[PDB]
Amino acid sequence: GLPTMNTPGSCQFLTSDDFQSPSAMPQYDVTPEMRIPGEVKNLMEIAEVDSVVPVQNVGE
Amino acid sequence: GLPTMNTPGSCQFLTSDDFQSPSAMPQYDVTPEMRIPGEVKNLMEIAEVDSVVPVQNVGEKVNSMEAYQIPVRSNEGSGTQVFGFPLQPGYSSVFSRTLLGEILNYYTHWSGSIKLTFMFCGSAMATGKFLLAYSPPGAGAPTKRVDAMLGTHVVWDVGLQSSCVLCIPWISQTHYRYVTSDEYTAGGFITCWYQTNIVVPADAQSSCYIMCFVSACNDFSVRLLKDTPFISQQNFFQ
Amino acid sequence: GLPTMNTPGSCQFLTSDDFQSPSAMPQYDVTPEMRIPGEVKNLMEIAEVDSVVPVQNVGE
Amino acid sequence: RVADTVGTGPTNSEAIPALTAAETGHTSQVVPGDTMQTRHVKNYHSRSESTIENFLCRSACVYFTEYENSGAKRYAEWVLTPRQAAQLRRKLEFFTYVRFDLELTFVITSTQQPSTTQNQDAQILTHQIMYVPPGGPVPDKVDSYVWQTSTNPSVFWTEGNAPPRMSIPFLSIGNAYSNFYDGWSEFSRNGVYGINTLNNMGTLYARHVNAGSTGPIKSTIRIYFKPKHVKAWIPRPPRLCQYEKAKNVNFQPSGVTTTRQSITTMTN
Amino acid sequence: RVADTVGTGPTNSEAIPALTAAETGHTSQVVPGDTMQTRHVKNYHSRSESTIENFLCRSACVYFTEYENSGAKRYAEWVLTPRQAAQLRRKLEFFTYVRFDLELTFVITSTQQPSTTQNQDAQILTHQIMYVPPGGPVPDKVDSYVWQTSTNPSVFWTEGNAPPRMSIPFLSIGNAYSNFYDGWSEFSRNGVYGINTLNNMGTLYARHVNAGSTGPIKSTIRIYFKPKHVKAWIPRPPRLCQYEKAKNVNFQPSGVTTTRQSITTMTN
Amino acid sequence: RVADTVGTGPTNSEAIPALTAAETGHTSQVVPGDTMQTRHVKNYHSRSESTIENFLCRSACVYFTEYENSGAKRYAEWVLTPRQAAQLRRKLEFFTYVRFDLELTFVITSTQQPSTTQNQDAQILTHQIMYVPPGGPVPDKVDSYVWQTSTNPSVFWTEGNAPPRMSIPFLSIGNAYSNFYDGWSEFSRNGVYGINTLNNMGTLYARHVNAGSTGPIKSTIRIYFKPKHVKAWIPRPPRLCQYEKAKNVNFQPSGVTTTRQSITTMTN
Amino acid sequence: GAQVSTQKTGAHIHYTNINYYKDAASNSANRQDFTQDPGKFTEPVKDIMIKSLPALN
Amino acid sequence: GAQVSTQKTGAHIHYTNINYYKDAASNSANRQDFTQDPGKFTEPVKDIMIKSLPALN
Amino acid sequence: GAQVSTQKTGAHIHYTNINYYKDAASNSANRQDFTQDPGKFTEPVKDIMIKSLPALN
Amino acid sequence: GYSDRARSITLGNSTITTQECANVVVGYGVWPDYLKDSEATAEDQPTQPDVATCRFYTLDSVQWQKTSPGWWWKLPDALSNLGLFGQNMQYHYLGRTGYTVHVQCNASKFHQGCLLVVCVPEAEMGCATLDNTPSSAELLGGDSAKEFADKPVASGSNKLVQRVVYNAGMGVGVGNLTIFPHQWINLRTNNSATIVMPYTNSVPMDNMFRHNNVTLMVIPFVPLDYCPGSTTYVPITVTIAPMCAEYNGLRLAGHQ
Amino acid sequence: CEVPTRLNSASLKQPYITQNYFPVGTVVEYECRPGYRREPSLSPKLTCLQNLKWSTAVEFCKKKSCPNPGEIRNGQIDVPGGILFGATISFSCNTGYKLFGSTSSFCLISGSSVQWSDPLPEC
Ligand SMILES: CCCCCCCCCCCCCCCC(=O)O
Ligand SMILES: CCCCCCCCCCCCCCCC(=O)O
Ligand SMILES: CCCCCCCCCCCCCCCC(=O)O
Repeated sequence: GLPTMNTPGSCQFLTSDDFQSPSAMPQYDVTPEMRIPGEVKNLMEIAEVDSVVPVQNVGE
Repeated sequence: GLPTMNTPGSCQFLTSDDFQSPSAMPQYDVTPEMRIPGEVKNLMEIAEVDSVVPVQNVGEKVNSMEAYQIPVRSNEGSGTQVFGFPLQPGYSSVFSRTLLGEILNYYTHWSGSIKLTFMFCGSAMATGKFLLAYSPPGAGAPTKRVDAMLGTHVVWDVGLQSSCVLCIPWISQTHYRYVTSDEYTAGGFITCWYQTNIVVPADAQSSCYIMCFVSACNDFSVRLLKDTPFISQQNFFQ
Repeated sequence: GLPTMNTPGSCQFLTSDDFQSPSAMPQYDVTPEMRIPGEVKNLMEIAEVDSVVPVQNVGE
Repeated sequence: RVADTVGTGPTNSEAIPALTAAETGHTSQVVPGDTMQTRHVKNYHSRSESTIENFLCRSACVYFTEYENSGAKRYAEWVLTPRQAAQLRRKLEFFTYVRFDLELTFVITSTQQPSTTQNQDAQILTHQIMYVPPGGPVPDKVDSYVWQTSTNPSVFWTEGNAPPRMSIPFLSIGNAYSNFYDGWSEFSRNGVYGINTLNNMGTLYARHVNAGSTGPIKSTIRIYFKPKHVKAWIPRPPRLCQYEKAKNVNFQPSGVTTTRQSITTMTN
Repeated sequence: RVADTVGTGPTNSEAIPALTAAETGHTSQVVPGDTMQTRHVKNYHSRSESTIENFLCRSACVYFTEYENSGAKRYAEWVLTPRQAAQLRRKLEFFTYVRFDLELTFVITSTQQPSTTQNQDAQILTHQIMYVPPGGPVPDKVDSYVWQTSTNPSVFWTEGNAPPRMSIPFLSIGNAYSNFYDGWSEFSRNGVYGINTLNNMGTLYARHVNAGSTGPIKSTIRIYFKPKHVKAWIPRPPRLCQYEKAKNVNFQPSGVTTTRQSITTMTN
Repeated sequence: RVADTVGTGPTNSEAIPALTAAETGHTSQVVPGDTMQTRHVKNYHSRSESTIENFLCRSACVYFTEYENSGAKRYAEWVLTPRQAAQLRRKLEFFTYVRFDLELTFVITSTQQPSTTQNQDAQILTHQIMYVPPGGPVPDKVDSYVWQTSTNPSVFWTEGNAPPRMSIPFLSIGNAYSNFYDGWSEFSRNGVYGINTLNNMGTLYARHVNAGSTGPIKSTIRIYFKPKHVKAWIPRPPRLCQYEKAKNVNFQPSGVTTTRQSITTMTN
Repeated sequence: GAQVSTQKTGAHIHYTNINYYKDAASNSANRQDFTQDPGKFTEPVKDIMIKSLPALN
Repeated sequence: GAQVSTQKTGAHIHYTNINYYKDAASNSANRQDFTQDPGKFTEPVKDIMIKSLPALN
Repeated sequence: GAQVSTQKTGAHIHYTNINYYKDAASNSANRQDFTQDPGKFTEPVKDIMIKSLPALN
Repeated sequence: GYSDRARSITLGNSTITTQECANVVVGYGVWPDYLKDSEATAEDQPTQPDVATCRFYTLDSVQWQKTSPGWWWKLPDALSNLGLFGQNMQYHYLGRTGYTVHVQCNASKFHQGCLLVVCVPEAEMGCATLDNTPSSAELLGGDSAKEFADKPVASGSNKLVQRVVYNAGMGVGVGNLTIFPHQWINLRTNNSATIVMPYTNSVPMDNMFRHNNVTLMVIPFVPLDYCPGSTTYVPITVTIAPMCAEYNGLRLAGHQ
Repeated sequence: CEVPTRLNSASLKQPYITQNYFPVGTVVEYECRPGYRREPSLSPKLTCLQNLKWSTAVEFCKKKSCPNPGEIRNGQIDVPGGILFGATISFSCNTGYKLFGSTSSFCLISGSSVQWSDPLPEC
């Protein structure tokens, strides 16, 4: 027994956390990745493309 | 006290985990291992051995040895059909009970090539010629020899060798196919046709039988583990 | 807080386990060991000595 | 880190950075210094909260179902899908193909249903959650033989502890998960049309391992998805309408935006 | 990793890879390239979920029994066997001889039995599970002297925590466990025939250490086996029939497979 | 590791390994090869589960007592001894003098005693266990001043957690613990005869720190001993009779063994 | 086999990480992959279009 | 005495492990033993049968 | 100051141990002391008795 | 310059010439050998007759009719009363022996059929009645063959053995029996089958009388057929040769 | 032994349903319920074991198949759940053709076999 001490925040679920968890399917062989065109590594790449602006949003 | 913090997933039992636990019998002297013949280090080694295929599972023939015999004969025609079944190694009634199908029914996905070996068990005086064909999906099963000719076929000549091997290759659009029935992961159709005829001499039986053996090639693989749908139980066996 | 995760088998008592525990009498001076004749380091040493066999265990 | 501004001065040249041609379908790469005089600014701003992984890596409730310890409804069953809810579905349909590992969390909460039974005294409830891949023997009852979970993964959770959680691999026969599918399941162009063709992820079951008390208790299980290690391709425009069915992309037509008083009005 | 395909072209030779002789009892080692033209494919597929250890290393419920805190049934007793259930038994009888360590888990759940007793107020229940090897003094009652567990291994578990679990060694006088035995226990060829000859693994007992409440509570214990470090020899065909008795291999005769409309029918 | 057998052949010599003289009180060191022809066998068998430490290092219940939260019996008191139970006592009396550290565990379980009191609602019970060495002020009541434990070691345990456990040193004025004593306490050869002369290990007390509820609850404490780092000397024959009193070695005379039909009968 | 990396700090510090599971589909999500390439979607024209130059010539 | 090994990763990363118990029948199950040998069951004939050659000659 | 020792394995692997308390009467029990000496109890005669020789001469 | 169709096997004072046979099958890739001094347990010196016990023994023939289901032989109990092999097996307590099985069946170019010869280790057999196990007088008969059945044996109050050929008496598919060392006799190709089997057990030695290591089963998958005018009596003969047999534990004769 | 196990495809024969007493070693027999064909491989018999429990029961009958719905003219048929006993196929017409008749067709049991009671609409 290595003496420890739980700290406030123990046994809680935070939707935005980052921990390792035990796999439910051990040693699963994942199907490899083919090169698919148009990889997105950032949302800002999308925000920099042109988009038509509805200026005349007046009535119908 | 070294300050720690429990994380979600603490104090839970997962049937598929991997941790160390305290022994209930410490320093137990385990009896040594003698060399026993036939060690198995992988399930796929078993799935690669031949297994007789019950093609004629029609009616009462399953309560016999007749489910295993493919009944060819001598007829006044050319181009008729012997048998036919779909490429589902673990779902179709023809394949769901061989060694390969029995191993498959424990796994969600499969991939690789199939071997189908046909052995002629007629007389040594009977001679024949057959067309064994595989047709991938997209059009229905062929209804005539000419339609089947257009797929992947082999012409089997019954000579001194008694066996021929039709190798069904991997022509999937994905990498893996579902063992269970699924239209999206379609496999194809396997058929046999009389290339010529079974010519016998006089005083020799004209009705003969073929036998089919199913094996996996060296590029076969299976994926997610699942429970078999075959075994069942209502109370604890005592 | 170092994030940990309890595993099945936590907070249990097994009569045949091996862990370290906190002493109730810290720094107790244990009386030394004199040489006493007949130390036994194994039960099999006892099982190898002769013992009279009651063969005629018949009746009274 | 975002690009720093470059100081510029006046200009009387033939270079025309402003005038371009949008027909070429090319976005202009103009900076503010081309059209005005600027100063040198060093920007330390970073695009770190804009990575696709960070954007999609947050737990979200995808479904919740209820079961009891008495009566007809003794266990709960859900076919796994990420299209039951609106929020994560819309976040995920920014892209055509995605590929991620999964982190699964469950939040189970019991509640004493009202009853005339007296001398009630409950014990600690224990729940079992089981996963059946396609082709498994689905439970037909609560005291069935399939809850032995010989090969099917299962978790046992006693009430009053940190919520259960496991990690799921890609688990797809395809090289990437598809959020959209333009086609049918049969080669004859009939049957199931759409993304329902590719959804074969299995089924989930939940039950009480014991009854606990002599009084009825209803337990609710909530399922939380978290995508980890995400790879995305082919970005698509966001849903303008409101989702109707998870199985189909059927929608009710809606205006392009909201309206304002006049084309020269600065108030919505 | 599975073998990669080798590209092949046309052929007009005397080599006959297709024609063979099945009588020799030898499986053909033919690849698809022998009978057709192929391309070069590099396969990254792995046979990692096919290892015998991975296949058998999953917890499975082998038995469950119930005891009470009042009345005649105050403790529970089970002679250890892996043949009571169907799933792990069929998974284990793919081989003749196996050899593995064991991981044992228990899931204990109490339940308030209905009673007319009033002012019920329970305290935390504590359970004891004890293992008696062959030749031990078996408990004849709940308040017996043998629950002292001087040398017999025992565990004490209070309700409301992670389930108890210990590790078991091979514990076999034979060099390997036998799933099948063709012979009798007496040299005169009579008596116990079959695998019951070699099952002498001991007995398991479970009880409440306290009564807890003045109202009856029934506790159920479920036992989960997990084989670790498995070595298997002599593979055997899978059970076609349905198991009847754990002690004997007696079976009801069944068809070889299911039937279909015709030998040329592509629908089951 | 046990000695391996040595292969032997036939013999026609004057060496007489079989014939010996038992009068010398010397055990023969003969192997099977002296009296027959043998083969060479390599033995990997080990005598690792035969070490005295491993044999004695297992927890065993030595005593259990009960106290209440109302009435006259509000606390429990035990003078420490390992002779109250049979199993560990017989295991320990294989030797004359032993010397070990101790590992002490307690298992405390409450139980609601039946009462006519209504509206019962209990809170978490907390227990205190205290150790008083010889010469300490023994508690005369439950709300005494000695439960302050200024120097006496004490433990506080709340119900619903892992059982309490501490480590005890040799704590003996003698160089080794004695299991047997042939003599009296007074030099005049009268008074206490036997092993009770050397038992001065102190006293143990247990109580509820709070009452918890308005309804009576009876708590039972069980004490488990585990010898660690054991050194043993002078082996002695095992008890043929059944223990009667912990204080004295008084016994009822019993037969040397069990009887059989005849001196030539192979059935008990 | 511990990995020491840099934390997220403001402009104008290291952390330690160990993997406990043998699956690689169970490790913490990677929150530090700041890499951008808008050439695929923006400016996708076959012929390079220099900014100062007339788009149509 | 820690052991660093490789995790299970896709094609086309290390973990650390320490043993805490003294029995070796209490360690984690070995999930990485990818070794195959079908010669014992398939192709068990005493005389080698080359593929391209006639089985009976 | 960790101690690496060998586990209990079958015939025909290491563990790590650290002590956290300062008493030495609180450490794990020693389960590995395989040492035997039956000379004290068996064969206790003052004069050595060779096996093949006659006990009384 | 020879043909791989002919083959001769010499053991002790016996010799078997096949003339027309398929390649010999060797167990699990292992050839039978003696017990090693690092795997032994019994301390007394073993006996090795070598030539007296390791020779070809020819059991009594059976007849292959058109409707024959199949036959089975428990291998240790078939040679129990034959020659010096049976004698040493009775006196000794422990024995350990490998086998060579040579099944022979010949016919003309106008006869057709197919038999499966399978050596099944630990072939435990079920019972017609679920409550009780099958008797020895039912499971094994030496000096003769035991026959399978084509129809399920009636259940009731008996100690019979379920003999359905498809269930193989072991609740398994007869087609899946090709997991054990197996050879096929095709009347148009073969005339004999040869299988060499090593010693398989969870223990270094065992009592042959109370335990059967392997059971040899011959089953006609494709039936026998011919046209009227040709030979109607076609027998099947089985030859067994104990290999590297040794015994430990010499005592009184008999297995009582 | 208690009342024999209930199945979703088979029901006890006439002597067994009336019987309320089952000693050890008793065999009861099942029969296909309406709309279910019998699988030849499985035998519909259950014995009473010594522990007063029946032997493992597996479904002894399988659902029947209604005939092929055919091909409608100038329209399509969904066939969503397959063509087994208790199915429901839907009918539709192309742009410009009006459906006259029934909209669906359940597979029901008509006499000794299963038939589609609804007729085909014309459009
Ligand atoms: C108690 C253990 C339960 C384990 C349950 C595992 C369920 C796995 C679910 C995988 C969901 C995959 C979602 C893919 C979405 C998509 O197609 O884009
Ligand atoms: C509270 C501690 C309890 C400890 C109980 C230990 C029980 C050990 C059981 C061993 C089961 C071995 C199964 C062997 C199966 C086989 O013969 O193939
Ligand atoms: C809450 C802390 C309580 C601590 C109690 C400590 C009690 C120590 C008991 C020592 C027992 C020694 C037994 C010696 C037996 C012998 O004489 O052989």
